[PDB]
Amino acid sequence: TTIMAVEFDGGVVMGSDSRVSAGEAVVNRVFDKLSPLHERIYCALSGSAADAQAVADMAAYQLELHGIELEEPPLVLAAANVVRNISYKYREDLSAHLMVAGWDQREGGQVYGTLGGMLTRQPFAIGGSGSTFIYGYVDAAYKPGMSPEECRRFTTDAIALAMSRDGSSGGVIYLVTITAAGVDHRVILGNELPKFYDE
Amino acid sequence: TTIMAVEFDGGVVMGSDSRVSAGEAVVNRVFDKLSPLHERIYCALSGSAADAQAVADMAAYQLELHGIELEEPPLVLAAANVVRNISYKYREDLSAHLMVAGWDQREGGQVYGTLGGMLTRQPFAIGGSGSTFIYGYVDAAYKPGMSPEECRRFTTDAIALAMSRDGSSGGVIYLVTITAAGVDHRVILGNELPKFYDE
Amino acid sequence: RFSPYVFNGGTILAIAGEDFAIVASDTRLSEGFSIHTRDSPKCYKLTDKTVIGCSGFHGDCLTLTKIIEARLKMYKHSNNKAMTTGAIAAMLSTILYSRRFFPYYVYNIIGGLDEEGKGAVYSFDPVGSYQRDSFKAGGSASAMLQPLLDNQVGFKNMQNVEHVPLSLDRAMRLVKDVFISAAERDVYTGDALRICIVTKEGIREETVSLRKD
Amino acid sequence: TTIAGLVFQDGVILGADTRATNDSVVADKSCEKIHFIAPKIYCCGAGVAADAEMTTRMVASKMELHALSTGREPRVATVTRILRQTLFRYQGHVGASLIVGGVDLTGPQLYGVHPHGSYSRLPFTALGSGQDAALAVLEDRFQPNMTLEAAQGLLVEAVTAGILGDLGSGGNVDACVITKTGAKLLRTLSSPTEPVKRSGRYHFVPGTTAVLTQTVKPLTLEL
Amino acid sequence: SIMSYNGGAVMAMKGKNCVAIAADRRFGIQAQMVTTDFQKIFPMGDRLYIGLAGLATDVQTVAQRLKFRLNLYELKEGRQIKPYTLMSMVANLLYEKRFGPYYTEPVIAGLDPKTFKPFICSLDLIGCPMVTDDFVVSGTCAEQMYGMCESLWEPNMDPDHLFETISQAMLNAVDRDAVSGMGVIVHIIEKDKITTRTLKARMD
Amino acid sequence: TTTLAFKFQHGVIAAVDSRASAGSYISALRVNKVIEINPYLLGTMSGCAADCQYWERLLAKECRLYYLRNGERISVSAASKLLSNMMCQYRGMGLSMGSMICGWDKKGPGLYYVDEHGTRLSGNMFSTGSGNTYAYGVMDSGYRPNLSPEEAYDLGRRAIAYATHRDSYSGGVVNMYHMKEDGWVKVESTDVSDLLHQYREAN
Amino acid sequence: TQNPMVTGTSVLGVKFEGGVVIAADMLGSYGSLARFRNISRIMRVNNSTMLGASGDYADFQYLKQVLGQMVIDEELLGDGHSYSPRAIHSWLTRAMYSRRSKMNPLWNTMVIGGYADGESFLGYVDMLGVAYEAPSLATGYGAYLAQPLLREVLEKQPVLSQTEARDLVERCMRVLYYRDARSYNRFQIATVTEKGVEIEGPLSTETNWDIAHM
Amino acid sequence: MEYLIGIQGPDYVLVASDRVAASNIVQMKDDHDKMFKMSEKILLLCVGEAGDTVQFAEYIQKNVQLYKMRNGYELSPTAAANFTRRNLADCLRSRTPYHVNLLLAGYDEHEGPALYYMDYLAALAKAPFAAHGYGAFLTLSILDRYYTPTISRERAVELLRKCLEELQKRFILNLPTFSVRIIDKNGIHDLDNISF
Amino acid sequence: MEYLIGIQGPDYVLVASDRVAASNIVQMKDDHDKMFKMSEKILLLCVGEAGDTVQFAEYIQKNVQLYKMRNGYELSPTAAANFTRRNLADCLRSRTPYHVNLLLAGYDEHEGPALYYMDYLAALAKAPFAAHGYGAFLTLSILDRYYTPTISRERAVELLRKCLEELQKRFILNLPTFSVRIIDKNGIHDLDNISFP
Amino acid sequence: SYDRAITVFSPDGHLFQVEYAQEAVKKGSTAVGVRGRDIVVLGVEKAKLQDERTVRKICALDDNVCMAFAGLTADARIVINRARVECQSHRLTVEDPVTVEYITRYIASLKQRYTQ
Ligand SMILES: *[B]([O])([O])[C]([C]C1=[C]OC2=[C][C]=[C][C]=C12)[N]C(=O)[C]1[C][C]2[C][C][C]1O2
Ligand SMILES: *[B]([O])([O])[C]([C]C1=[C]OC2=[C][C]=[C][C]=C12)[N]C(=O)[C]1[C][C]2[C][C][C]1O2
Ligand SMILES: *[B]([O])([O])[C]([C]C1=[C]OC2=[C][C]=[C][C]=C12)[N]C(=O)[C]1[C][C]2[C][C][C]1O2
Ligand code: NA
Ligand code: NA
Ligand code: NA
Ligand code: NA
Ligand code: NA
Ligand code: NA
Ligand code: NA
Repeated sequence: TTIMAVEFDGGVVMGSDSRVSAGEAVVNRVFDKLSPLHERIYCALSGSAADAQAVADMAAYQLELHGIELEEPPLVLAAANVVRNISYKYREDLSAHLMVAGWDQREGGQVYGTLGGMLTRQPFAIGGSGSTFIYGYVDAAYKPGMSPEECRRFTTDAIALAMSRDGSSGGVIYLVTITAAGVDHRVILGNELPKFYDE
Repeated sequence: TTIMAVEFDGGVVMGSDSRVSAGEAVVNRVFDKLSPLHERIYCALSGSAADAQAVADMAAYQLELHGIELEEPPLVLAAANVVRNISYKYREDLSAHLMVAGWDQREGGQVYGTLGGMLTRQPFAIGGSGSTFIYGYVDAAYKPGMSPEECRRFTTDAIALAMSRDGSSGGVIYLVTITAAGVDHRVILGNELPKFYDE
Repeated sequence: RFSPYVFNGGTILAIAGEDFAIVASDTRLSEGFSIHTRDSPKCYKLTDKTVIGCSGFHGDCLTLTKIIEARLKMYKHSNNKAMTTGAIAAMLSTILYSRRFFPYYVYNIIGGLDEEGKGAVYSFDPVGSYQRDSFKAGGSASAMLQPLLDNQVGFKNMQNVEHVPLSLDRAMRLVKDVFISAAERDVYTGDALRICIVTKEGIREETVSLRKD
Repeated sequence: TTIAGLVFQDGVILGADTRATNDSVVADKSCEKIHFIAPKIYCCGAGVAADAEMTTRMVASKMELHALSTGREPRVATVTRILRQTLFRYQGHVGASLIVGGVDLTGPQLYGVHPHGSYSRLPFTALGSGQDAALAVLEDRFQPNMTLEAAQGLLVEAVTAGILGDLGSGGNVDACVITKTGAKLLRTLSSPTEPVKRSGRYHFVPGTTAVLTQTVKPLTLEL
Repeated sequence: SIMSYNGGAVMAMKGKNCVAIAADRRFGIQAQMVTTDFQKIFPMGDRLYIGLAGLATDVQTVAQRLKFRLNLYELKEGRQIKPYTLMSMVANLLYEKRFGPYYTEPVIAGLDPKTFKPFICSLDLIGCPMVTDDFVVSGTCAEQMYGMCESLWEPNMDPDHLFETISQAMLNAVDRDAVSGMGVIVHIIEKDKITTRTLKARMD
Repeated sequence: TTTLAFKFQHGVIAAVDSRASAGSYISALRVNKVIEINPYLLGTMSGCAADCQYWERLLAKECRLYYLRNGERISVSAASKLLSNMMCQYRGMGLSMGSMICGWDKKGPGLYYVDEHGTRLSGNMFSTGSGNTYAYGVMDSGYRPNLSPEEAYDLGRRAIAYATHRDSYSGGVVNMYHMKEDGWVKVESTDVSDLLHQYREAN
Repeated sequence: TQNPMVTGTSVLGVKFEGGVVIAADMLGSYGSLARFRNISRIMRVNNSTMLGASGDYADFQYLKQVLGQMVIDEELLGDGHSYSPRAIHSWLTRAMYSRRSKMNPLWNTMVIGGYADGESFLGYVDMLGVAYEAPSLATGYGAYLAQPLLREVLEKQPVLSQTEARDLVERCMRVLYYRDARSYNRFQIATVTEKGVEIEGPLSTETNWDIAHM
Repeated sequence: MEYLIGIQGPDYVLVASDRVAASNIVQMKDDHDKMFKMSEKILLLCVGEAGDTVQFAEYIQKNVQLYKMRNGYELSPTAAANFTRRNLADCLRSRTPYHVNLLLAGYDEHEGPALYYMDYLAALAKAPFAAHGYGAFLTLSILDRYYTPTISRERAVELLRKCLEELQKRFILNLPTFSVRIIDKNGIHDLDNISF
Repeated sequence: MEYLIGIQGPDYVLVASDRVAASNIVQMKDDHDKMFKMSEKILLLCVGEAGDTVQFAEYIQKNVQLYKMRNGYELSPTAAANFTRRNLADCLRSRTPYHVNLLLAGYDEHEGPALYYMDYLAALAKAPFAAHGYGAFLTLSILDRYYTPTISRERAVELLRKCLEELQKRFILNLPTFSVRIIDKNGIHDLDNISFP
Repeated sequence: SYDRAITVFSPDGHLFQVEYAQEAVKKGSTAVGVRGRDIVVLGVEKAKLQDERTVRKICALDDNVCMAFAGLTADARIVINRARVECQSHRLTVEDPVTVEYITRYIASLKQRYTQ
């Protein structure tokens, strides 16, 4: 898996690969690892599929009732805390990392890491087995003040680069752009991927 | 460790970090991991320090006598097979990866990987614990036809990027440019390193 | 895997005289081959006529010490009197035995006066076995100090020697010598020697320097 | 053990503590950890005491044979090679951590040799259980081309930091100053812990030990 | 532990122009006492003795193999061995088995056959020598002996003063060790004579 | 440890050594390995010192409660049974406690062996501890049911002294008791090495 | 926590005339990966107390929530009483010991710095409940590198000024950056005085690499 | 699990050994002999692991017999005990260590009677009396109690019988019969077996 | 390591058990009894781990005695054997499993004599004859060879003696004395112990 | 769980529920007990169509103890079976059998508990 989230002025971009693998076996080659927690809040799933899906579902349920009682859409900080609390309370029994990103009327576009029950707000964040091979790339290619299109391009190049080096990442790239306007879901097919050195 | 070698028209560029560490302890912060095997043949050391130094010494001794019996400087392919044969014969008892690069009047500037006793010629190659974090970077930044100065710049940026992400790499960057003209040794100090995103 | 214990070192010693009791300890707190602090004495005043020496895993020393303090208060409120040295010793055995299957890693030596005003020493193992002694050494250097005490205080292995009782002056010099010898040979004993003297007048304290390496 | 080394203006200074511990019990308060290799080559030892003793003894012996045959003063790189290749063959089973310091026709050199056979040439180094205390003092105040007196001071401070901070280290600081005109062995250059005296009045009156058997064998017949 | 299988204690102590060497006399296998007169101190010259504690079989093998090399040495050299040379000879013997050692930790005590100056030393199981100017200890009660020795030892003791110090240091040390004891034997080595004494010791 | 007890014409003899060991280190040279529950009830102790002291003191508290509740002392069979049930309750927990409950009740002299497994045997001779085999050899060789009090005291003191000589985990003093119809009497607390020296001097 | 995840290295601390100073780098490592190079491992507890933590970051963030809420609770009473540095240190010992005793520790080693009633406070607590006071503290690998330098200066001059303590701490952070492979050249320095708790950062040490030519 | 006992008197050595050859829960032999004649005045009593005991005892026996053939005289009990210890100690750190516990009883023309105890590690001890096996835990204190250095052979057999009776009473293993032999200036003498 | 034996005849059940109570290498008791009276016409012979044997046997005994007190009649040997099996099987997968091997011998007015074998797993078998312990490996073939269903009590004791002699001859463990009892229409009868010099 | 206090004090200091339970005893069949020298006798007052055995008011608790009752017979059965279990539980915990006073003390404390 390679998951990635980038903050911009007015929203976030989230991306993931599509490979689900049981060892050397690709069980699902077109899995969308970007799940909605609320109207403008999404999470990026990595690690154990069963744990990631269980946490995402409980967080979506908790946030739905929270949103209704508060008479407003939940804050992205409330969503990130909801996820972080489940991941931290059950840290010895869960093996998933759910990156939480989205938009708010108070803080706007924000990206949060919950790795092992911690919580940190990042300009961008990468996760999954594939993130290992692109740490230097994201450090060399990240520039502050990127536009929504520049963030999508960055996420696509970084995820394509990891997909090519990582046996556990592959398939298509799923992109999601969350702004005040709504959410744009996009798919970059395995044939239309950006090309780099591959020898 | 982060070791790197790049072929260009007329020679090679080799680079390394300078950190020698026993777990969390930096035992030597200024170690030069680029060792001469011959006048225009060098190797880049990584893995077990005792094994890497032992192999390098036996290879230098074997190649010196080879060069004298042949009345010519050894081919970089002969140096590559000398290191490779040692690493392969003793693959269960050795734990080092010696990248071999240099210049020949026959094949010019060539880079060879000897990982676990295998032998492969590469346009560029990276090794060490730090190489993991820069696979995507070298795949995105490598361009065919780079000049000696462009290769040095690439090696420096890639090694600086790994040094910043890898606990087992750090210090200064050692560069070596091997051409028909001779060898140029160069040092980029820990204060004069190229800067990228580091938060 | 996680180990709930760690060895922090320290040596304790207690001597009971006709009308006194001494409880001494070094002040070093260690971990591995490093020193946490050079000012960690191991004597804890419980009542005006009872002090306790504690040595071993320091997390347990702190905890057990606070438990003893709370228990003395609980007893004073229920019985309208302070716990005697003997009563503290019997109670401490039960607190240690309450943890027989997750022991407190503490070597305890109690020193005070009994109800006849005579000196009393009570020594324990981590799980609660105890008895009253005339003298006792505990902690890292206990094996070094104890045979000297057996010889010089118990008069063992000596023929044709006057069995003269132990005076406070004589005991004080002997505690100082054994802790100087212990600091020379035990890496976990050093920095300073805290001596607590219990008498009818009360509790006096002395601090004497020990080797810093 | 805290062993340290330092390269200054006109040579090298090797430093060592004097404690030998047998598992948390101090066995020797005054042992020599600075070993002779050649007149201008010395070696600090740490690790398995017997391995450090026999490996230094072996290379000093090989270096005497080398110097006798060549007719020349021995090189510091030769002792590094011989040590390295012997230790490598034993795969770390010969637990000798050594600091080789010396002066040859190429000037002062300092090396760290590890039990597995790896080495490094350095301007300053520290080994033993107290190596990080010594290394902190060296990193904090080392400057190249120090005067003999400035380098000796830094070395005594580095070994002392280890003596006080490390439980496995203690006693006195021994040092060896190697220059182009030979080596000055400063046995007990400093004692961080001043004489710890006591009222050790422990005397037994003759007859307090009960004896069961007695046999006197004279030797005056041989004398 | 291998060293505690048989147990035992050995100690050497330096005096003014004399040396002392003492050992316990128990031979036991784990908790069972077998013998109360086991020899642990072996003469290597008129004024030179070796004390061996540890695994009983290796105490006997090391003493026998050392006697072999010593006899060949004094025959080739035509002289009595010096104390320091006997130490080096034991070091070489023990270090030859560096990777499969004898389980014994020797103690050497003597006077120079020419200079008469007292010598005391000890070696670990793999032959690392340690010379001291006061005392050396080896055994299952090394902590007990270190405490007794550190407290009782004085610089220039006369033969009788030394005899009482080493006796009380051994007696009181081995009486806090379950697997050492069954008696103590002491040798006082002077220029003119050797005094050997067995002490009235605890038998439990 | 070495503990022994035997019934004879004049009651029950009960003897113990006094050594405590922390591995090979002698942590205590003289511990009391006998609990006096009441004037007609004793308990010898071997195994884990803390287990012995706590459980035998818990049996003592229960015996005391029985006397307050019934105005009569507990029988040796009921007291040994109470301790045996305490051990059964903690089986598999790693307790280590061998004891002999020795007394005099309405059925005359009583002697029971109780284990940390819950073993409970009545009998007229037992020995527990690391030195028990050495005590059995001596005790069995010199035993007659018609031994005089002084002949019985010699057998008890000798079985324990001889066990302390061979067993490295036994030593110190012999604490011997004689359980008579009108209650126990502490016979002696004698240094075992002085007894062994005395035996040797008679050879 | 049975297995720590994102961890922080050494936390330093030294008492000076008029307060305490603590220092800690801003790194969260995931094994050898310098995964988060911009996280604060220092916390202002109240006006008198500050805390720095080595070990698992998620466990530190939890403690920071529990501690922060305790301070809010106390401030709601507004009764003239407030937790002293010594009481926070005491609470943290009980909290760590309690978690250790349940075989589920909070995987941290902490340094509590304080200033109350004219006295400087410096205390250590580890994941087992081992606690104590000292004139200087250094957790993790800093106990081997930084503590010998803090003690060397405190031997010569037991009472340092705020500037003397600050320069010494900055020299320790430089030695730690050079010798600890799990450190980063980005750190904070927090100071507690009569004025309160001030956290400064991000700071960097000027490195020198001239030995690369020796 | 097997039993050896020796009692050395002023001019003799009395030895006994059980007669059981067992396999698992079965006594396969009730009349088995554990003693080995080395010389006219030396017996080697051997116990331990199944193969080791006879292999080791027989090798020593044939080499002791070889000495007699090569020189015209036999090895003394001391020389035989030390030769046995040298072989056992040399095998200790080898591929083939023998798990044997033994007793060597002998009579020398100059030195008199001797009893040597040796364990499988090859520690060698001279003893006035000794025993091997679990039985020694029940019988060593009987010998401590009744043995005196001037014990007559008549008294030694009653002391031996006391030990063997203790095994019948307290030892959980059968062991009903025992081989009994005595050595003096006139060689090795077979006595009647002790039976229960 | 301990021995139990039962031989069921036409109108009786003969049972025997060793009398050793042992600890480590020592015979602590030579007169120990391993039989437990449940009813006037039922014996439970119990063997196994040190604590378990008496704890289990006594609990069953007191509950069998409770049945007699509550109803005025005793449980039949079958009902007692099945009640014993139910308790042992219920503890099998619990925190407290009892490591006991046992024999239940009884006489019922209607069903006649019965011998039940039960192992620590709680398998229950009705047998004409049975034995427990290592001794059963040496004595089961003696009973296979000489037992006939019409064996008289006089002949049964001779057969029992043949089995006990084999243990003296071939079993490595001491076991010198044996408790012997027989049950019939008149209850439990104590016979003389079998003893060997 | 039903946690109502059934037996409580009345203004005069009476426990009416216990006094009402004594009224039920007063209506039961006369039971007489006599303690002799070597014997103890129990006698109870007494339908032709009834099986006498199923309705006997003289029960055995253990081999050495027996009892008779007067009052509510279903209540008696509960007291009797608890006494019977207790006699065996006493033999199991302490070995020795129950005394007449021990089992009387047990029955009396059971009765008292049901009043508080
Ligand atoms: B990734 O870290 O390699 C990946 C994430 C993944 C794949 O499929 C899903 C479905 C729902 C949430 C996350 C997710 N993990 C895997 O493919 C693994 C294989 C299997 C065992 C752990 C996990 O599921
Ligand atoms: B690298 O992979 O982290 C590195 C290679 C290295 C460093 O220093 C030398 C010296 C000579 C050859 C290679 C080399 N490895 C190390 O630094 C480690 C330190 C020590 C323990 C493992 C290995 O050697
Ligand atoms: B014996 O079994 O070796 C002995 C019993 C013992 C020791 O101290 C007491 C005090 C009270 C009753 C019994 C008792 N045990 C020991 O020597 C050891 C000391 C302690 C730790 C293991 C065992 O108990
Ligand atoms: Na891929
Ligand atoms: Na780095
Ligand atoms: Na010290
Ligand atoms: Na030190
Ligand atoms: Na020694
Ligand atoms: Na002893
Ligand atoms: Na003993």
